Amino acid sequence: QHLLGNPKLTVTHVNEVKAGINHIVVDSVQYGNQEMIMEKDGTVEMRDGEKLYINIFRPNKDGKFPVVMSADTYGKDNKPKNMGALWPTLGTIPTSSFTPEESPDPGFWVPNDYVVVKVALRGSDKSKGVLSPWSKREAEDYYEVIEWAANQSWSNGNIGTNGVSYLAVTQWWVASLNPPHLKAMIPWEGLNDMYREVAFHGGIPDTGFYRFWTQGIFARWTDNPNIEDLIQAQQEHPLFDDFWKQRQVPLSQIKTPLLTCASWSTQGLHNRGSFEGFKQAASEEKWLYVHGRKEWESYYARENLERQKSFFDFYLKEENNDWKDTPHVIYEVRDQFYKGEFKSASAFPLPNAEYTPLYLNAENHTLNHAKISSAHVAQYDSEDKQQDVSFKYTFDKDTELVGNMNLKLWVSTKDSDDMDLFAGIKKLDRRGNEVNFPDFNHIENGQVATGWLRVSHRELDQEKSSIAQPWHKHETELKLSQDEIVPVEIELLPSGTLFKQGETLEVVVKGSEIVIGNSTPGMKTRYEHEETVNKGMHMIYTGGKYDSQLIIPIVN
Ligand SMILES: [Cl-]
Ligand SMILES: [Cl-]
Ligand SMILES: [Cl-]
Ligand SMILES: [Cl-]
Ligand code: NI
Repeated sequence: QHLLGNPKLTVTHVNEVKAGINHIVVDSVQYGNQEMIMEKDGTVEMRDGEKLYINIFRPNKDGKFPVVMSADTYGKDNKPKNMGALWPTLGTIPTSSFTPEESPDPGFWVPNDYVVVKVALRGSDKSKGVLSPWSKREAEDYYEVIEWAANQSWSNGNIGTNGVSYLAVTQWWVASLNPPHLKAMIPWEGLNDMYREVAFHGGIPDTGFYRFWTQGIFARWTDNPNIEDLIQAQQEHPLFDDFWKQRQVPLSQIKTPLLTCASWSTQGLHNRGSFEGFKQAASEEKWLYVHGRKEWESYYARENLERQKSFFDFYLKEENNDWKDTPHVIYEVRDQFYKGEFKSASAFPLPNAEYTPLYLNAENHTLNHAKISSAHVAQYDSEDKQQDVSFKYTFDKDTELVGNMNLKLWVSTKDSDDMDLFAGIKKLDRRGNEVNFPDFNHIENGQVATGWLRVSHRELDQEKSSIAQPWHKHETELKLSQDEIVPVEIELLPSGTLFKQGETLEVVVKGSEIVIGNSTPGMKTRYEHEETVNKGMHMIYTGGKYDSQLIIPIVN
C-alpha cells in the first residue's frame, strides 16, 4: 500500500527545484519514495507590506488537510548537512533531504495526509526586513502566516506548529498571541526568556553559544543590513530591564493544546524554558515529555514522530483517538548515559516530590541530614580552574531526584565587589567514579545538574521563588563590601536521576565552568563564561546561622 511508496520513481534532487508549483518525489525515512507537490517560494504579505517567503508541501490531490507549520530565520531551503567527523556526538538524525534542521519532515507528515508549510520569517530568505529573533514583532508575523494558511484551498482550517530549538521558541511566542486557527503546538525544546536562559546564566553573560548563535544569524544573511545586534544588546543590557522583559514570553496567555518536550540534556539553553512553558501555559489540554537523551535525535526518532502524530491526529484531524489517555507528564529517570527508566505523573513539578534539605559542612566536604551547629568557613581560589569546594552524600537506599534543586550558600569575597558562582550536581558510582550524562551542547561527559549565579544579582523575587527553584529579579546590582557575608540561592536546572544505594551525590562550587570543554573543538557550540567578576579567594560559610543547604526533590 501507499506507505511503502513507489520505488519506480527517482527522488527529486532538492537543489534542483525551482520557484512555483512542483511535483516532486521525497526520500521519506519511513515511507520510501513519496510523490507530493512542493510549492517553492510562495509569499505571504504582512500588514506593513513586507513579504515573507515559504514552501508548501502537500498531497498531490484535491482536498483539505490539516496543516503542520514551522518558522525560523535559518533558511527555509537548507539541505540538511562530514558531520560524523565534525560533530560526532549529535546522535542519529534520520530525515529526508527536504527537511531543514529541526523542522517537521514532509516525508513523514505529507504521506499521512497532512500539509507541511515551512516559513522563512522576516529578515531571512528573500526578506531583507528587520530580523529581531524571539521577539513579539517576529511572533506577529508568524501569526499572520498561520491565519493565511487557514484560508488556503488545501487547508482544513486547523494549523498546528511543530519544531525544535528556534522552531520551538517561535511557537511559545506566536501562541502567546492566540492565533484563532492555531489548534495545537509542539514546542520541542525551546527557551522563552532570553535573559535567563541564553544571554546570561544567573546574570553571568554567555560568551560562548549565545555569541556563536548570534554571529551565525548575521553570517547567514550578510546582505540584510537590518539584523538586530544581539552582541551589543548583551553588552548594554546587563540586567533584566525593559529591553529583556520584551524577550520573556507572557506564557500564561497561552491557551492552545500543548505537547512540550523538555530534556535533562539541554541545561543552559532550552531546558529551563521548556519546563517554564509547560508549567505556566494556561492551556487546559497540555502534556510534557522529558528525556535525558540527544535533542534532534529524539525529535526524529520514530516513537516520538508517532507521539507527535497521535497528538495532531486528535487536534488537527479531530479524530477520536485515545490521545487524552496520555499521562500529563512522561519523564526519564536517568541512571547512566543512555540508560534509564521512563515513568509518568499527573503534574510537573511532581505532585509527590518531598523537598528535602541536605546541610553543607565546610570542614569535612559533607552533605548532611542534620543541621550543622557551628559556623565554619571554606575557601577556594576563584581564578584557579583546578580549585573548587565540594560536598558529598552517599545514599543508603535507592533514591530518585526529579525536578529543581536549590543550593543555598552563605558567601563573601575580599578582593572583588562581586562573585561569579558556578554550581554543579554530580553522581558518583559505588567505586567513587563520576557517572556522566548527556549535557549541553551534545557533550557526553556531562553531569547531573548545573546552575550559575552572579552574587550582585542574588535578590530573590519572593512571589515567583519556591523552595526548590529560586527566582532572581535581576533588577539591580547589590555589589559587595570586603568580607560582607551574604545568603544566595542558586537555581540548579531541572534534572531526573536515580541514585542507587551506595551511590553518591556531590555538590561542587567553583569560580569557573565545572565541566570543561565542548564537543566541537574550535567552535563555540557550548555556553562559555569568560567575562567574569572573580578575583582571589571565595569564602563559603556553613553551620550555625549560615544554613547552607541543598534542597533535593525526592520522588517515587
Ligand atoms: Cl495524568
Ligand atoms: Cl539515603
Ligand atoms: Cl521540582
Ligand atoms: Cl520575571
Ligand atoms: Ni539521486
